[PDB]
Amino acid sequence: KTYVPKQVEPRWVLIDAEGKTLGRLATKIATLLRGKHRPDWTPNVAMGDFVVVVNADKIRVTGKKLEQKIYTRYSGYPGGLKKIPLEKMLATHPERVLEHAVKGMLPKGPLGRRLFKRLKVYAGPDHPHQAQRPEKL
Amino acid sequence: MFAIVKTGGKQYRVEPGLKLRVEKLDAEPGATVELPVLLLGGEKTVVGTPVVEGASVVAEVLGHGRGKKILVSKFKAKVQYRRKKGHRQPYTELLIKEIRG
Amino acid sequence: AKHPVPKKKTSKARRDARRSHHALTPPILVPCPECKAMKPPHTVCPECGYYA
Amino acid sequence: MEAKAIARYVRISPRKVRLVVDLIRGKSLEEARNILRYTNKRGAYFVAKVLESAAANAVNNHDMLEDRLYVKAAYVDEGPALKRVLPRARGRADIIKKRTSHITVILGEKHG
Amino acid sequence: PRAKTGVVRRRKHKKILKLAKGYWGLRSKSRKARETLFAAGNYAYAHRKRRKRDFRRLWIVRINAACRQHGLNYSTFIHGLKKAGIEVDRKNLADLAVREPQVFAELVERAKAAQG
RNA sequence: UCGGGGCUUAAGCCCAGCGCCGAAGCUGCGGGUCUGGGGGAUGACCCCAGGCGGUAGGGGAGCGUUCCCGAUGCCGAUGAAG
RNA sequence: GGUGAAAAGAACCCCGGGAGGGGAGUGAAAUAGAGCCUGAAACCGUGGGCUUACAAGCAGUCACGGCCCCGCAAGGGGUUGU
Ligand SMILES: [Mg+2]
Ligand SMILES: [Mg+2]
Ligand SMILES: [Mg+2]
Ligand SMILES: [Mg+2]
Ligand SMILES: [Mg+2]
Ligand SMILES: [Mg+2]
Ligand SMILES: [Mg+2]
Ligand SMILES: [Mg+2]
Ligand SMILES: [Mg+2]
Ligand SMILES: [Mg+2]
Ligand SMILES: [Mg+2]
Ligand SMILES: [Mg+2]
Ligand SMILES: [Mg+2]
Ligand SMILES: [Mg+2]
Ligand SMILES: [Mg+2]
Ligand SMILES: [Mg+2]
Ligand SMILES: [Mg+2]
Ligand SMILES: [Mg+2]
Ligand SMILES: [Mg+2]
Ligand SMILES: [Mg+2]
Ligand SMILES: [Mg+2]
Ligand SMILES: [Mg+2]
Ligand SMILES: [Mg+2]
Ligand SMILES: [Mg+2]
Ligand SMILES: [Mg+2]
Ligand SMILES: [Mg+2]
Ligand SMILES: [Mg+2]
Ligand SMILES: [Mg+2]
Repeated sequence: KTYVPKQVEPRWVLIDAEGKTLGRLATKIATLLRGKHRPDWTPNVAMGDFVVVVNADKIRVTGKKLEQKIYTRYSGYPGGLKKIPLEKMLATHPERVLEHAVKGMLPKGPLGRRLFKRLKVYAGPDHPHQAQRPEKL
Repeated sequence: MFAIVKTGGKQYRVEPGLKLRVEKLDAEPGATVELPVLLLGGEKTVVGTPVVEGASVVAEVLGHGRGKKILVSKFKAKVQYRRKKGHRQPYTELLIKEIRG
Repeated sequence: AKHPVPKKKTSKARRDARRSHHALTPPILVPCPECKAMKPPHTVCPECGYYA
Repeated sequence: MEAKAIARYVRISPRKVRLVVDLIRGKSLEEARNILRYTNKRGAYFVAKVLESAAANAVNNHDMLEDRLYVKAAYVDEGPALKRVLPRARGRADIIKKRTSHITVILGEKHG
Repeated sequence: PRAKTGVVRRRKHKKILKLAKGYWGLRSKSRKARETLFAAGNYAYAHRKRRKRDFRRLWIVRINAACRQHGLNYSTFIHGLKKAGIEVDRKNLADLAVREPQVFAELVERAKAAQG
């Protein structure tokens, strides 16, 4: 009968965003979020690392995105459309562009969201240093 | 010490002395089949070719038997078709004796 | 018997749930100066009477 | 040791007494009497009465000590309803279930 | 001779109410019961066929997640092993990886080598 | 809104290639049943091969309910039916 | 339509205006107590176990896990978090 993990301490990580293609970056951050580089993987469980990102504001993005790419945010009401172009995003709270794109590669359940909570993002660095932080790439 | 024997369609990690059930066998009520099928070991037996050559594992047919019945039942809608079936799968029981590859 | 009507029998659950705010709270009683008796505050209550 | 008392076939509706009974579940008898007393509901005058007798037997029947008995458990059960017709407008006629209860309290000596 | 229903149907009913035990609200009291059981049947038979692909999957992820530590694809790791001639890793038992990793790590160079 | 996230010497398009994933398909191991072949003089049971999605519908074998023969019997208060 | 073999139909005390109960008593049995044999289901309730207030649902199923329970264990039962 297949092995099954017991409780474990959560590994943390640190990433530098500068120069990273936003998506290509998200992908990994995602695959980390699910305990999915670990070989004792377990779906129903949430033993993902605790990815911490810094220098978000610097995220490279190809093509015309900045100008061209629009962020839809539907309020509840008549004409709650709300389109926000990629720049205005970074220009004001920019952590989002990254957040707003890991949430995206995370699966959908309560677990997915448990995970979105492990991920912690700042444009900085200067994240609350605490302990772990093993930088990556 | 580790050893991966392949009995009855499927393969199992196997220890010096442990009970394990497997796809039914033709063996006596209580005799000794050696699972001439073996792969790996507690210290890298390592099965270069499919099977490991000068190797094997002894086991005792503890006693055949059959399992908790399952209800395989089928139903297509709009169409008056229901089929209920009983199906307990048979399973012979093993005490692993000699790990001796 | 007419125009608007319940579309489905409400369930034991849904029913009992609506009922959740139904429970009553016990009276408010206080002992009187006079007897060891129990009164709703600011009342008078028989078998005890009152002064002034 | 328990002291049971049941008054059955009372002509109040279950859903409606249950409320009062709920008021005194697991309360000190001296406590209940006070609650049942100043509760605003036709419901009490029955649960009272049945509670009061619950005590009586507790005492003139099981030596149990008044000053130390409490409503261990109590409940009410639906007994058979009295169906009545009710001529209703435009000829159609309705039937009214005048429902009915079996109220039950049971006392216990507190502790030791 | 008249054969009234009698016991018969009561009994056939109970039979099912049993199976239907623990189902939500009304589905454990009737013939909503049956309707439910009906689907349950199909669901399991269908899920018993799934439970296969279910693990196949879980296993792979587990391996691929492993031999990526030794830097490579399940897609090639598995490849070597075919070349390697080793039927050994029935994906089930590449839960080596989890315990007794040595044998895996060994199994790695083994196909690495097998590669070229 | 391209299923979405997201993608730009790509995660797009064209050309060539090696891998792996991937169904209830095919294999492996076990088991049903039926049809055929064989053992067996035989019945018996055993082995080998193959068929076994299905509405209208045709065919087969069964299960249970009431009653009758079996009952001037048998079970039944040490407990019938339900 | 049906207490029980027999009315032996529950004296008497207790709470209550009564009803109805609690004791006492009869009976093999009184959840056989009087529209009383048996007493199923829907339906209402009381107590206990597991569970639930960031969560998306034909209500199940497959898996793992936690808790509770039966067994010395291997095991099983209940519940349901993902
Ligand atoms: Mg359908
Ligand atoms: Mg309820
Ligand atoms: Mg009117
Ligand atoms: Mg009229
Ligand atoms: Mg009929
Ligand atoms: Mg459940
Ligand atoms: Mg096949
Ligand atoms: Mg086969
Ligand atoms: Mg046979
Ligand atoms: Mg066949
Ligand atoms: Mg076919
Ligand atoms: Mg067919
Ligand atoms: Mg066909
Ligand atoms: Mg008859
Ligand atoms: Mg008995
Ligand atoms: Mg009389
Ligand atoms: Mg009496
Ligand atoms: Mg006297
Ligand atoms: Mg009067
Ligand atoms: Mg009378
Ligand atoms: Mg009897
Ligand atoms: Mg009884
Ligand atoms: Mg009466
Ligand atoms: Mg009556
Ligand atoms: Mg009943
Ligand atoms: Mg319990
Ligand atoms: Mg919660
Ligand atoms: Mg339990």
